[PDB]
Amino acid sequence: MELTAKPRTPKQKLDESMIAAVAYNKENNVSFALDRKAFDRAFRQQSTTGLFDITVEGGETFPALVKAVQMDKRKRAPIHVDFYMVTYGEPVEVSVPVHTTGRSQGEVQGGLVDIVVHNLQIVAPGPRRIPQELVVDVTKMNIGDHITAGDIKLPEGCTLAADPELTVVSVLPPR
Amino acid sequence: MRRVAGIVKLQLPAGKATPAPPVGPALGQYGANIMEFTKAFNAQTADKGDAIIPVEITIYADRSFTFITKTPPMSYLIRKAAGIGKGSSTPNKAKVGKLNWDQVLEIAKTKMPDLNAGSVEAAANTVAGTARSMGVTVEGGPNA
Amino acid sequence: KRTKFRKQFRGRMTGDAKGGDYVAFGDYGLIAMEPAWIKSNQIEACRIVMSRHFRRGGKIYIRIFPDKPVTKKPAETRMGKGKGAVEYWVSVVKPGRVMFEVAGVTEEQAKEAFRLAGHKLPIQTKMVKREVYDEA
RNA sequence: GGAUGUGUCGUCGCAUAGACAGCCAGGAGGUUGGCUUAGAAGCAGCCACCCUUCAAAGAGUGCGUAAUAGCUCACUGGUC
Repeated sequence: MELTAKPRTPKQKLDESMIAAVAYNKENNVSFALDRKAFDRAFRQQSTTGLFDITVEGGETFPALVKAVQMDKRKRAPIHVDFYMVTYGEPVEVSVPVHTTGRSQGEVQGGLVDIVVHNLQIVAPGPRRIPQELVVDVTKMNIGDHITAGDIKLPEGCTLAADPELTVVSVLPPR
Repeated sequence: MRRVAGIVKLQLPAGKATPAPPVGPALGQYGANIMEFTKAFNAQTADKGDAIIPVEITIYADRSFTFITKTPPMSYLIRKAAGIGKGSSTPNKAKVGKLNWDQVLEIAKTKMPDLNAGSVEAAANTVAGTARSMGVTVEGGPNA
Repeated sequence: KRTKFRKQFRGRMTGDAKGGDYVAFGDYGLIAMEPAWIKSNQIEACRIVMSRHFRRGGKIYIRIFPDKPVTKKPAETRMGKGKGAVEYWVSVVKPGRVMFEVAGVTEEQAKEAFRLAGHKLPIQTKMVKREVYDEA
């Protein structure tokens, strides 16, 4: 990733296709603007646990995870991004999409693989070794079994900000 | 009446004497003889007895016929190998039975010029693969 | 459809759609383009439409809901003597606001069941897929 | 609501390992899969898509038959 500008007036961009911007280090905070193209590319590549570098048109590469996106609700494209410049050892409370793995035995008797929480608010691995996704085997589930946040796995050195009993991906009946 | 040949694949019950729905004028409308098939097909069902043995018939002209009687798709002596006479409604919500691997040696030794495979493992795994739509689970697999 | 008890009556105004312009509950989602009104039957329509298409049975999320009492006076009177009795009910769907979310079917089923859905409505429409991630 | 009208930007895929299309040949054996049915055997409706081999070939997609059979494609190879 790479920007060029950082004023308050946006005619330097917009039509020329760049996105309104902020990125804070937490002692260092900076407004700016970053070309749409690349941002969309990488942000679907890497998303909300992505981490990527900021080589401002000055020469000062930076470490950036993506924090908040804010978009044109009508035209349905993005117009603004909040960043979080990562630190070192301790990070933040990563948001990570629950997936589903394997041909489940729950879908063979009329049931359906329903993710009652599309995304998971964990806590801290360290801001350089982050889970992008998650993998919750579903095979063992029949029809009527849910999966609480206890049963959810871990990669080691991480904690679950979510209540260990509320429902993530549960099989639903037919019809 | 005429001479216009025909290659007819069909299917007929074993030891009976077909009514109106099956044959009748289903292969005799090109030109063949019925008198020596009611008494010439129902006599080799004294060989293999009680299963839908398939039939193929090739027709020349005048009153000519040349048939071949193959191997009964034991969806008769396997439906019995369980508990239901009329097959499972849905093979994945209601089942039939569970045959042994040694009752896969009568479909892989009657079908010598049919299951066009070379090995025994293949010629077993074929109709054992059929043994899934019938609604049946296999007493087999690796190890065991 | 209709509600349970309430206030009774109304009025009207517009300017863009609050929330929630995001794809929760489902993988695929259909989104309005015009500052419509929408009626009990206008949505029960798409309920029964998509619910035809998906068979048994999908998973169908009607993200909109009629709460607005719209009236019509008795036909043939000169105005005055009242406000009209409550004719029907309306969901005040504004643009970018998302009306339908479904999943538990594939991409083709979303395209088509949403096509047939949107051929029942006073609005041009766009269907899409997730990524609106401010809060799942 | 529909349109290979015609210009502009952008996504996605495919092939110097032979492409989209033109013509050439298979488009297969279990298996009328089971359910259902007066019969449905690819094809009127209900749960499932497993194998034999292969240069390749999927209980397959349409026209069809009351049901057959029969005609084309999904892939495969020669050509260009």
